[PDB]
Amino acid sequence: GEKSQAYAEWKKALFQPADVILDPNTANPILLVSDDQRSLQRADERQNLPDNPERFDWHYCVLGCKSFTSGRHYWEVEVGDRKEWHIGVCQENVERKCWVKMTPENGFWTVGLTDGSKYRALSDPRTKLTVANPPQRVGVFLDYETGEVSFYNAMDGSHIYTFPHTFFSGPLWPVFRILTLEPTALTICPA
Repeated sequence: GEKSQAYAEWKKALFQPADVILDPNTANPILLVSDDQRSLQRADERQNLPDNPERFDWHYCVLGCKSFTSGRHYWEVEVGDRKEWHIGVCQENVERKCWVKMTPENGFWTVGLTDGSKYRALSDPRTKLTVANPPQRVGVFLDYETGEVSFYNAMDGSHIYTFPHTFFSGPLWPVFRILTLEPTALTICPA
């Protein structure tokens, strides 16, 4: 209650609430972006889509519709009871076609879940997270100037992970990744 309230007030003191919608033109051909562009699901197989340059052809990734070149931004994602997901930010210049490892070195700052219970930061090497209360809703917090990407349990204000401070190159995009075919979608919370 107090921890929720402190979490709400910290977001207001410091971070601009981003209104994030998914760009279907970036989505891997196995992903479905909802008609309202807030939700993501996976298909049984690749659907037939143009291989336009911005689309992720290998990684099961999709980007937001707007980038960040400066400032403090947050958005929250309802991951619900999904067994698998990764979210965060990536540089505009990430490899979209060939495989690259999703690491900060390759322009990806993401954390997530595998096999229902394995929380990880996709640092290199990967960081094993210990999470006492598994989140249904995750806040993604960006500070462009200080090279800061951090993640919170948006329901109880508990911290999940902060990447080492870095230097970003060029615009950052919200990025979302699902590998599994399971009943719960990934849904962005509007601003």
